[PDB]
Amino acid sequence: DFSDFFGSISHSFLNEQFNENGFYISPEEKFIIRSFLRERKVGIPQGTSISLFLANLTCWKLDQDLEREGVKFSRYADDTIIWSQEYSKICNAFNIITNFSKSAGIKINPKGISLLTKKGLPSEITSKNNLDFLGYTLSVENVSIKEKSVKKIKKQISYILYR
Amino acid sequence: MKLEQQIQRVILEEAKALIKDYHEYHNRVHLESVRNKKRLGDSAPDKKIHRPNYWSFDKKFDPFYVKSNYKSIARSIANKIENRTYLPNEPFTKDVPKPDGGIRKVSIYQIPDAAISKLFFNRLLAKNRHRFSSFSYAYRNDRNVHFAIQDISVDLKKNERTFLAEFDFSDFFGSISHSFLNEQFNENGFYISPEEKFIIRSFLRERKVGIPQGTSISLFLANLTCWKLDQDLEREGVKFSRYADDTIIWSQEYSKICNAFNIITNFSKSAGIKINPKGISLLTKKGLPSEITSKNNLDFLGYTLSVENVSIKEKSVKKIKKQISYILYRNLIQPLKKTSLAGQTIPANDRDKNFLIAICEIRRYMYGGLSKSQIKDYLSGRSNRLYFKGIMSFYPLVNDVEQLKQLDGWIVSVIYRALKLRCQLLSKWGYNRSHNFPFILDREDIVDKCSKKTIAGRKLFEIPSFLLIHKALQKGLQESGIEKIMNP
Amino acid sequence: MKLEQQIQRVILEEAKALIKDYHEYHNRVHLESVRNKKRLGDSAPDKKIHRPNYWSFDKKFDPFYVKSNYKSIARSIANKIENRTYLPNEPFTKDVPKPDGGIRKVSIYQIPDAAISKLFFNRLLAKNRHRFSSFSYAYRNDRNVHFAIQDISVDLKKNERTFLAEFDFSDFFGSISHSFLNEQFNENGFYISPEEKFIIRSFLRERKVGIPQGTSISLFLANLTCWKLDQDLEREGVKFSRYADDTIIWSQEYSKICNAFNIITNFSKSAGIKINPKGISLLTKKGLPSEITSKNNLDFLGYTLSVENVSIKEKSVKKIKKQISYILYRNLIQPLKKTSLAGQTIPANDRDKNFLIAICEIRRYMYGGLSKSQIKDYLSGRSNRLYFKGIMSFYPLVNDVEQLKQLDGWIVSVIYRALKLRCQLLSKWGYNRSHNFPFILDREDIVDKCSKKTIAGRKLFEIPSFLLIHKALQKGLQESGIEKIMNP
Amino acid sequence: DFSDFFGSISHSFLNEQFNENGFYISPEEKFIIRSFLRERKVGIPQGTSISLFLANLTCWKLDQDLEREGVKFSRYADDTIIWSQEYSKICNAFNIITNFSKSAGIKINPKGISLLTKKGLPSEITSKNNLDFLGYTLSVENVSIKEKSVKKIKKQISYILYR
RNA sequence: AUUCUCUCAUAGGGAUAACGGUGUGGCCUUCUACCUGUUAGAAAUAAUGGGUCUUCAGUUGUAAUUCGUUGCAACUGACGGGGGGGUGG
RNA sequence: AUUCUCUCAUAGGGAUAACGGUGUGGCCUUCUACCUGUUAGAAAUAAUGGGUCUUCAGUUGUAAUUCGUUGCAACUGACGGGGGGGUGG
Repeated sequence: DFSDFFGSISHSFLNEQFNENGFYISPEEKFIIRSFLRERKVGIPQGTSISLFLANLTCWKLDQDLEREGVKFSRYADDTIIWSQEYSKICNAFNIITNFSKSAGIKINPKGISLLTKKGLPSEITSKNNLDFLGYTLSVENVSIKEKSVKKIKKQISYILYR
Repeated sequence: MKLEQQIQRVILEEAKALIKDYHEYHNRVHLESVRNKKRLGDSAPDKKIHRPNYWSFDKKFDPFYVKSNYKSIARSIANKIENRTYLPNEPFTKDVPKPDGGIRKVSIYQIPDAAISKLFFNRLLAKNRHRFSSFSYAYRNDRNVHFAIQDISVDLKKNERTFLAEFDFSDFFGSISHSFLNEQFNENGFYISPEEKFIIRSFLRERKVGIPQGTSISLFLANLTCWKLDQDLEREGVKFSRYADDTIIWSQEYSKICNAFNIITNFSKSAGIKINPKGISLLTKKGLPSEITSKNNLDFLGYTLSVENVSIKEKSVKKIKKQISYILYRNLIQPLKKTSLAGQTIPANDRDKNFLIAICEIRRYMYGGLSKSQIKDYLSGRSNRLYFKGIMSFYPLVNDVEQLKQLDGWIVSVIYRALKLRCQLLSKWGYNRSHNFPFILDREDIVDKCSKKTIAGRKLFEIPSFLLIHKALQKGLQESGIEKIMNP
Repeated sequence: MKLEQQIQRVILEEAKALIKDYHEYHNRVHLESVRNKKRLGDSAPDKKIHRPNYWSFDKKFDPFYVKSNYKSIARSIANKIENRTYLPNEPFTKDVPKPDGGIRKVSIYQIPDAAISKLFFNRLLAKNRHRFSSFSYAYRNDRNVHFAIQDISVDLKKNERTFLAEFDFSDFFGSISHSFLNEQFNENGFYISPEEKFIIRSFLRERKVGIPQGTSISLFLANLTCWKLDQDLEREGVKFSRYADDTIIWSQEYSKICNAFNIITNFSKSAGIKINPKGISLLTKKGLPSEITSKNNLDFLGYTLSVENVSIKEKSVKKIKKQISYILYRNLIQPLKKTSLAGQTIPANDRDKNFLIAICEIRRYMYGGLSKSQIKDYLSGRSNRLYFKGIMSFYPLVNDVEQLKQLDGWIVSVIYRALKLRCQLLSKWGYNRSHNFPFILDREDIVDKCSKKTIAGRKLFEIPSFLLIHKALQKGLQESGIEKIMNP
Repeated sequence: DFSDFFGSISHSFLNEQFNENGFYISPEEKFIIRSFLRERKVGIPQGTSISLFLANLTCWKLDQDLEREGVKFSRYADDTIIWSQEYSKICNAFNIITNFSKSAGIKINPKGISLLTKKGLPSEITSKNNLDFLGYTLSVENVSIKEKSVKKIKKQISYILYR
């Protein structure tokens, strides 16, 4: 959960990233970024036109480190899922997020670490059969709708009939 | 040495071995029918010499027919191999229900086909032994599997932690593409001659998909098929053993076992058929806890291997107890539970022949018929060789004194209880023998009394003890190794 | 089977083998002296039958004395072992200069001590074979080292990048604490009996520091001291082979080789004595470049192994050339370079007996005496067995057609040049034979003419060809494996 | 150099990749791919509208393995450059390319491997100061035009004046 | 004496000339394509004395094919280095 | 006929009653501590018919010790389960 990261990230760190990773930011664009940040005081506004760019600009080194490790990841809003085929890789990814939290001055906390396997086969570490990702129950055998989303569908159909 | 002569020799020796086994079978049946007549009197069932059913499914399943015309069979087989038209006849297949809920499909080839399989695939296994992994066995009763057990036992004792995992290759060998097999023919330095390639392809063509399991060709084809899996697991650094269609992989690191799972699936996808675990656990000391799903002791082929010792699996202990208890029941209760005791010697004069027969049957089952003087002579140095037969021979690596001590107690207790029931039944039939020798001893005296009893100058009443033969087995392992004591 | 009888059998068999070798030695010396008389006429040296020097340093180095009183020797040795006072006598030690600049200290024990060493350490090696590594050899002429070579060859062909490193364990075995060796006596599931421990400790007490090298006890003690190094390297995932005091470790990863270096460093510390590399390199295809200090081909025990092929080491090719060239020189030039050619048959009538002797000597050295018809029958299927003797038998894995083709050309050229010099020398002595058969053929005709020539119905002029016997060796490897062709 | 790989890649391997890596290939698209391949016999046509897709479909597992290792790579036409900040990673990349080569039935050969450092600092392995990448001499200090490209510019200007 | 035999035997005693091996050739027998005189013989062959090739790769035709491949032609592609000094294309 | 023998032989022909094995005991011979009658016998033993222990761990003394350990006493510490129902400490 990167919610608190974007709630309070030092704008000085954001500014340090303005000239990294080959980002092409023009002087007027830097003024507009700094103005929208000056309106705020700490953190990036979330759910806005400026959220994606500023989030990518602050987390570019985290993305590079996770890609060097070899783990695959996805950041949706203030949520980040990192998956790998190796336990060591995920542990090293945890270490990367920990280091990035320190370099940013604000911490990132897990929702934490699990193993996804076939339904029949057992597991070593705290494990679940299926992950729940954005309205999907993803399993090794199939992709289905999350039970919450199925409840929502049932609610709408049932209320249509009731009404 | 021409191929026809070689086939002749192989077919004839296989046929003669089967004939000798059947001759010994019916001779044993007769001797046992004589003893059972003495035991059950007039109620003794009559003899019934059976011949194996598959002998009639095809005449060439029959040892006697093959011996009748092994020269013609070898002639034609050699001609068919030279002309590259030989194709093995269908084997007898019986589907046996595996306890795990699966199905093991046995295949009994005909004597000519089995002989050809042995002649060629023993050669290929010998010629390519160094290319194969260490602990690869085609049967789960193979004498060499204990070497694998030893390794894991050693590792368990030494390693602070031993992660283990298990896999079922049953479906892999049930349906592996024969084209994948053929792709492996020229890899990993395997020396497979053109005629050997023809025989491999012929035995595979007889099948359609998969490798026959429990056969002379099983080990070689499995090793040839799994050579890249073995190489990847060895590059990772995990240790593994494949016995029949089961594979155990153990390591000292969790990450290594995880990567081994990944390797098995890369291999599964490349082979077109999946391999499923039975799955993964951590083995630690009994006192210490675990972070992952864990068990204290693994069960590996009749052994409960723990970080503290090697013992017999509780299923195997149950089997031992079943056999000993039925020995006593057959010789001391069943005859007295018949409608009539006619022709059955009733114990008298402080002598029970039934009890001697039972004690001797237990001694054969456990020691192999050894005297405690023989075992003690070996344990002392007086004698330099003690044959190791019986049930303990199949558990050479057990080092659990407590288990053997408990089984000693159980043997004594069951002897006492069965003797008490024999006395009770005898008294119902109207033969009071409680005061006599075999029925008067208290449990805490049986051993002692029977140790002192002597017949023909030999102490044939001594209650057999697992711990004595365990002492001898440990000494014999430290003096001769596993291979020299599991067969003389 | 009492220990005294066992020692008796072993000592007698060793003494008898040495006696048979000496008898064959002096018989060979006589036959060769007769032939050399025929070759060099009156100038021929006189025979000189030598007896090995070490036979006199102690009477028990002499096979004949040991055979004289092997019963008393066995009696006393058995009594000393039972009373645990046996101590082997000092061995004969000669320090040979290793080409790398080091010194290899060979040890020749006396026949009794060598017999005891074999009796006990062969038993220990057999009983603990599964606890040892795969490619561990005590001599650099052991027939099984080729399996290790095969492995690396396969890896080199399949891997792109095969990082290799080499290590010299010479000083490790020259001075390894015997206390460390003793610490390993109860590890890795090694089954060492108390008497075997006494014999190990006795052979070590006879020494003071280190393991004797090139002996019956070298392999076992080396495996026992390096068992943890082997386990660590196998856990890392690197593959390795120890031949004598040489260890090659190869991997497909640079990190793995570096971690292997770290392992050897740690093992050196735990043993109290250091192990030094010869060091670290990358083996790649010839065309492709490299990062780190790299070489196209490694040189491993008479083989130049490359990613593209396996060939004979240039030193070994030099040795082959030396022997062939000296065969021709001895039979065709040296006799004619003597002061007097008295008693030497001068070639005439289009027959040169010297050339026949030389061609047959080269054929024995190369083929083992085979005819090209024999080899072609094996290559065709007409004949099902071809004995593999000669120099090529020591290089069963060569697959470099170009090298063998170049050596074929070199043989023909040297035959031509030596014959031309023989003609010139003969003409100096006053015997013009240039027009005669053995001195008229042009180089580009020798083979052909010599192929057609026949004597006694057998073609004994055919110029031996490495490539024909290479075809045969490849077929025999694909039909019988390495073990079956390096010894019949 | 992937020139030989595209010159002779088994069309059966290509077809094996048709249902991997979540590729959405419709039945008629599969027919058109197979038809253009049937017109050829072995290999993918290079420099064509179908080249990029067939190359990506055929090398998808090489890309996945190289990304799991953590190396970064770019395939331009029949050339592939793989760079990393670790030597071990590049070595493992070589190993990956060859596992792919064996699985594809045709070999991929390097042009091969070097280390790029600052001009002043030395190197341990065979090294060059600047790589030449598509008309660029890329150095740790700057990006410039390749001397061949500068020669072309000079040729054109000089011939303008000469003409 | 390196043979044979005794000593509570890694050493000492005796008694006899033997013991242990090597090359050649013979029989036995393991496997060995084809063409031939000339000896036997009723075409069944045997010992003999002369000769030829025998391997690998690809292409194409054909038959099988469990789609890994396999039997047969029949065409060419290799199947006996390198170096020094002159010399022609 | 499962024996013996013929067929260009995974199949078919013939001819004879044999072939192939098992338990017990006997000799041969591999290894086997000690104490004993009673048979032989001049104390050298042999076959016989009765009996005892024979293993592991630690402590201590002693001898060797290349400092891993090893031979010998001699003291105790284990060396034949578990469960159900009552019952004493």
